Amino acid sequence: LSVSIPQPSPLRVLLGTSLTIPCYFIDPPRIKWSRVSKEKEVVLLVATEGRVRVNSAYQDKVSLPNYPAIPSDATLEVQSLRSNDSGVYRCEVMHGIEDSEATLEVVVKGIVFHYRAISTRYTLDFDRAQRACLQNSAIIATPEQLQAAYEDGFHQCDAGWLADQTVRYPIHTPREGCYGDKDEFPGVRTYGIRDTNETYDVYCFAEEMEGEVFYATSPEKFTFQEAANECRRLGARLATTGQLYLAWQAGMDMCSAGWLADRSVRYPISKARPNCGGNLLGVRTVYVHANQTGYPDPSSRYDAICYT
Ligand SMILES: *[C@@H]1O[C@H](CO)[C@@H](O)[C@H](O)[C@H]1NC(C)=O
Ligand SMILES: *[C@@H]1O[C@H](CO)[C@@H](O)[C@H](O)[C@H]1NC(C)=O
Ligand SMILES: *[C@@H]1O[C@H](CO)[C@@H](O)[C@H](O)[C@H]1NC(C)=O
Repeated sequence: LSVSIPQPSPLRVLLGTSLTIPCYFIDPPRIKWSRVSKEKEVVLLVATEGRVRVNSAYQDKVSLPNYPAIPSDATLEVQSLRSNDSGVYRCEVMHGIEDSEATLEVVVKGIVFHYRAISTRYTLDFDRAQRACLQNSAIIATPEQLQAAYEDGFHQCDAGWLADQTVRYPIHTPREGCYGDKDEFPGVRTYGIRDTNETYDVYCFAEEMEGEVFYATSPEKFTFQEAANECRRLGARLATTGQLYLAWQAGMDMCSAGWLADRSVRYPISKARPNCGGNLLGVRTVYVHANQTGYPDPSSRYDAICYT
């Protein structure tokens, strides 16, 4: 029997959107969809004789849309794409003693990050929240993107605007003053549709980044103006928050503090990368505190985080 996935290998899809992997087989039967992510492989579903049995974790998430209406079409559909769903998907068709397989890499692009232009909380109406997202090399995040970010581990007890004019915030362990509409249950708390002129923070979605982000330093660091002038001296400019988080997502160790474009300094952190300046290999991390952001005096001395 023959199996084919007619799609170029680096299949790129956005965060929170859907995914369709075409898989067609010829049998001169049982279908299995699995996914290898780094070192872990997860069986997504197994179909046979018209019935599909789906992984419990991927319930209402993966499906075979054209099966069994077209019994020779093992096309897979994956909904609500979190950045975890990246990896190499395997479509394997087996009959009796024969079996064939095909693979396809999926790269879920984009990252959802918080923005608050100054240390003052909740200062952006809907329009100016969108403007802040635009000025930080991003768009205003859709609620699906924020849901995927929460499913990936994002948590911040700060209400922020979204694309659908709603104001939400994700939380895994409910805290005092952070329960919202989910009681003491985890989830993405929402305030519903709000008036276009209510002030909150913003949740932005940074999709892609064509240039590169790097640290420009000096023996005495830089004041903010010196950092901007150092970036401009190298034919570059101070990286925005979206560019910073896109570089940090791509694997660049941006944990060290440095001047960003908006006179702010962020310390990106996660459960996988909780340390800075090194790593503690004999220790695993379960919980990690929310991302920290300082709005230092313009005279403070840091590295420059330039983008080119
Ligand atoms: C920090 O922000 C990044 C990007 O917004 C996110 O992926 C990460 O989960 C955040 N960390 C925490 C602990 O919320
Ligand atoms: C990613 O997905 C795998 C398989 O579903 C799961 O075991 C793992 O905990 C997830 N990790 C993150 C960081 O989302
Ligand atoms: C916002 O707009 C509404 C209706 O357009 C108006 O009544 C209200 O005064 C405005 N400001 C605030 C803070 O709600």
